Amino acid sequence: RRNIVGCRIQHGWKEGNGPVTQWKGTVLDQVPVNPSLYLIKYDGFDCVYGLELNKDERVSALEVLPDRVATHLADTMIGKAVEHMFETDGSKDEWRGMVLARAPVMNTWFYITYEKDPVLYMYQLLDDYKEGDLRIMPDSLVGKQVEYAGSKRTGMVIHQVEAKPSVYFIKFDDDFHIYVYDLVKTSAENLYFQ
Ligand SMILES: CC1(C)C(N)=Nc2cc(OCCCN3Cc4ccc(OCCc5cn(CC(=O)N6CCC(CCN7CCCC7)CC6)nn5)cc4C3)c(OCC3CC3)cc21
Repeated sequence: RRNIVGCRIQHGWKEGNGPVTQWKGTVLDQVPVNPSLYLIKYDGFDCVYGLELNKDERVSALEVLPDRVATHLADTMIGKAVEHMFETDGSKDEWRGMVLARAPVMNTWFYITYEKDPVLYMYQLLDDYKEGDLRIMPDSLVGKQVEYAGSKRTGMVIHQVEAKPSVYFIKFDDDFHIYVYDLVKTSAENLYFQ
């Protein structure tokens, strides 16, 4: 029943005439308002990336990898402000952020973003919670073109956060991160829509 979404993939990646690097990951989603755009979680890397696979010249040798193995309660986390600790070099540190949603295909994972890096991250937050590294704090425009200017940077609104309807995901044409914005906050004050 799977085509590309839900599959593990491998491909090469090449910027300029630089070296080709090999990447392995899991395709999380094909974006409804832009079916060319796939969201990808690369093994060992924590951000969610968007690539327009069918036209990005930097992608080479795309292949589907076989699954090596066959394929609730923590829903209460969704929408919660959190403090997420991590090991630095010894010292431990923390970023504060917001749990956005459960991740699409990798069941036990969660979308999360942070004030110090307001792009889309993905973590096994229930594990982190059990290890004492996640403190829980006490408690449309999709498909529209967006620009901000800070040269004229253009993109598209690809998702609205169900748990927090003023929060949206934006894919800018010039980058492969997924940007998260709360449209009522200062971080969004230079975004304009069409
Ligand atoms: C142990 C584990 C898992 C757990 N169980 N829980 C956690 C929790 C962690 O923290 C939670 C808070 C959020 N954290 C903190 C934090 C602090 C510093 C950070 O620094 C990043 C600086 C950096 C990184 N790059 C690389 C880069 O940009 N690339 C370009 C794009 C490339 C892919 C796309 N391409 C490929 C081809 C197609 C396009 C990849 C390379 N460049 N600069 C980042 C963070 C995130 C946690 O954090 C990580 C550890 C270091 C602190 C770990 C865990």
